[PDB]
Amino acid sequence: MKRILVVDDEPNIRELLKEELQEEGYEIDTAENGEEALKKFFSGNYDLVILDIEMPGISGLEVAGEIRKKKKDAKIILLTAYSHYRSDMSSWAADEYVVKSFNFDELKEKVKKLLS
Ligand code: BEF
Ligand SMILES: [Mg+2]
Repeated sequence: MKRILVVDDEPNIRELLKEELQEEGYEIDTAENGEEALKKFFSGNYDLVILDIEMPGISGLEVAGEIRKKKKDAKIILLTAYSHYRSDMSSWAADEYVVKSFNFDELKEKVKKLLS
């Protein structure tokens, strides 16, 4: 089994992502903000972290930078409603950047790719 930490400030979106990823065969933990995400990730043993960007408190881009710095081989997907940050250099900390879509096929492909 692979374990994924799903980080997003919107509870109904956390819930949706948790359901979608459970269907693909993964075990899912969640965090509601960046600080919680870092606490969970550093103390835990995740295969992949999926990170929203816009959240109250530190942004997902800040979180991605910290994970990359303290876990060199971490697998990180930025999953955000907004394509704005794709050309943001902070986004370079992540392995993949996915804009949220109601069709989850693309996110699932990128997940399967990183968990190879
Ligand atoms: F609030 Be996330 F960047 F869609
Ligand atoms: Mg958000």
